[PDB]
Amino acid sequence: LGDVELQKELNSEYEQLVSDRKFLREIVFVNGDHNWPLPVNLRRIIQNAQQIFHLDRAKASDLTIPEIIHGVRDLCKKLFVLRGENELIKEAQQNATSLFQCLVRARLATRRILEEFRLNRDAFEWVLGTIEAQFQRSLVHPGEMV
Amino acid sequence: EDNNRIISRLWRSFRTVKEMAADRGYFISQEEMDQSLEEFRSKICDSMGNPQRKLMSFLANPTPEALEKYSDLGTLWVEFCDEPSVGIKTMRNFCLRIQEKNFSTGIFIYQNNITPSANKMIPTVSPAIIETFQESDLVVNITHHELVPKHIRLSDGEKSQLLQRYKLKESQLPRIQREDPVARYLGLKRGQVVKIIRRSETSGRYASYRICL
Amino acid sequence: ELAILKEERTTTPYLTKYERARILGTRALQISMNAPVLVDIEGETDPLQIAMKELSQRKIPLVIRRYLPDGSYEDWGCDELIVD
Amino acid sequence: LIDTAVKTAETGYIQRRLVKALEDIMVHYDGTTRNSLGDIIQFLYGED
Amino acid sequence: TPALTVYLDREIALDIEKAKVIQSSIEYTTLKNVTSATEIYYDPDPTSTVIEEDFDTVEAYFSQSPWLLRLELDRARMLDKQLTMNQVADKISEVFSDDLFVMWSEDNADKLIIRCRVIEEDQMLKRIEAHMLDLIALRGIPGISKVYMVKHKVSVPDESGEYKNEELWALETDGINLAEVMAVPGVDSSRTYSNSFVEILSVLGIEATRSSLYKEILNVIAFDGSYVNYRHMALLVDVMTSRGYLMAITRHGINRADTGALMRCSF
Repeated sequence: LGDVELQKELNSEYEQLVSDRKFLREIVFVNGDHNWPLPVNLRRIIQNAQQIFHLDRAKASDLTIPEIIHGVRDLCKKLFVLRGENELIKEAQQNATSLFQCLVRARLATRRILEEFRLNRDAFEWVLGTIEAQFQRSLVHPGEMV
Repeated sequence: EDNNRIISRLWRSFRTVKEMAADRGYFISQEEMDQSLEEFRSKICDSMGNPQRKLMSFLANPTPEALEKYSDLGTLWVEFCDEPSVGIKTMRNFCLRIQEKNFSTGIFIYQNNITPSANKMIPTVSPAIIETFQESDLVVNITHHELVPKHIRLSDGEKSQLLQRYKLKESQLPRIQREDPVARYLGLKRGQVVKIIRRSETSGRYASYRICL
Repeated sequence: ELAILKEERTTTPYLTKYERARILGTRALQISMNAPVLVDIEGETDPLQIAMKELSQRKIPLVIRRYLPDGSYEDWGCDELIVD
Repeated sequence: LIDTAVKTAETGYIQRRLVKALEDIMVHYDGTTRNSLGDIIQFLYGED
Repeated sequence: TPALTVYLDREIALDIEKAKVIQSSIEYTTLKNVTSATEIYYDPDPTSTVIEEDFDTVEAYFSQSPWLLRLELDRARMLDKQLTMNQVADKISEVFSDDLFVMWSEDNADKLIIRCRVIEEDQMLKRIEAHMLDLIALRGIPGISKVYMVKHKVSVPDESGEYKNEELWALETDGINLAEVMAVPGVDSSRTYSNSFVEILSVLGIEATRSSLYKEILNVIAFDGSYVNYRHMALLVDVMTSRGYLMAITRHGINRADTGALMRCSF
């Protein structure tokens, strides 16, 4: 409580979420439909993490706030569809995963990670690794006669 | 009465032409773009209410940003033709006017039709470029439609960078015909590429490229 | 000329299902024609099984030549591509 | 019975023309979707 | 079944009376649509008439060829369509200038009558009568034979931000003329849609055709409850639009490609 420096991150988090909601509601999904086909189902991944590490408990969590905000933001740069450093590729890579990044950020929000899913340090790092691994596995394979 | 619908459609066509000029990179003053219909009737109609097309012509220059991006952008001359049927007589004075005042591009709005004989006088006036539009087709600015995403012409440097990234010959990109409504609106010439950023229900945002024949 | 240098390789670092199937079959075929096998063979003596065992230990001595649309290509060894 | 017997050949012809239109379209290693001429049909398959 | 979906501006869409005004201006009405009967008399005296029925009509009104063209308008269809004798005669004036004297009876009369005279011609009047019924346009947009008043349930966010339903009036037509209907005041010119994508290509360009093509295919598949993932229908419409024009999936489209002869001859 009172920490203005930690409040600057959480403000930037909420500002990011406001951009997404405004972008998606006014440009992408005008009619308000919010259920859509998307890759790697985060709801199932989280409830598996709750089982492996027995994430019942009121045992206060040792998972600090800067680990959450920086963890999620760093994840969205490792969802490689196209590799290469060319400026056009990075724009294309960012465009390809725009909708999916919004989906992740909408779930791995600070309050939900701590109040609802109740992840600890061991489980949260595992969740990030699994999302990263399963997204790669969901890319179409070159050679596919689509 | 019926005179009001003539003025109204013509006034709407005028706002569309200004929008067209703005999107191509030319500078249009923020007072002329927002000019209301009432001010327009006062300046253009006679005492009998009939409009004088020759008072509507105007000249525009590129913005500094557009000149930075496209170094081939010169002066644009927009003209509304007072003669409903454009014959051999009208076209000669128009081509002469463009050359004498050395405009880079001229936009020719006609009223009813253009005879096929007069249509051959259009590519004989190069390196100046003449484009024609029927007044009906400009009453609505089609780029404001939901189904038409924003087209942005790529510069020559951006185009070359694009072809190398995909290791493409020019003839391998998807195409858009020259007489397509959005290509004509931008005054696209052969070899130029538009970039098209488009809504997508699976990824949110997607950039499509097309090259103009 | 056409070959792309190792530091500038851009295609995906995961073995695709199509590359996997071709590698297993080709290596299986070579073993049935009595090519030297690079792993210990215990109880599993089928040609396909031995080839699948070599794959799991990253010991298949083959290189994928992945052709790109313009005709250029990146050579990737099966020793360095990550298999799920 | 007439409908099932008649319209089965209508849709059978539909599927034949669709396959020949699309048979040569392949995903390449740069992510583009191209036909046998190397024409780009989509810059990225399915836009995702 | 060519059809337009004509969304209206918001202020008009929630007021049924204003929407009806838009309806009558779009709908095509010819002279033939409102005419019940035509007649050809021999009326030799230009200042009088042998017809006892039009006696009091023409005698009080007045205070060239002997052949008279007398056409009768149906009161019911004229009343429903909201057309006056004056405005019907106005449209006739512009196209028939000084070759025809037009005289109309009053709306209070028992029969609604319009008299015409020219100022060998027995057949010329039959040819002119054919020419009249086939070309005189009283109002409206050509090609729009019927206009339906359709209610749309569109989901729009509240001021509170919660998604709520909202009923709005729109129009749908039989027949198409996308360019002309877009320009009509009252019509939301940024959203009008047509189920003929051939016409869309001429009016809106190739990228709009892509979305319209997808919408029409999806509607067909989704109708019997089926669902096909987006990427498959998306793939088909990109093939159909890559050349910049619509390539049909027939021999006339497919085999006009620069593909090899062995491949093309197998179809």
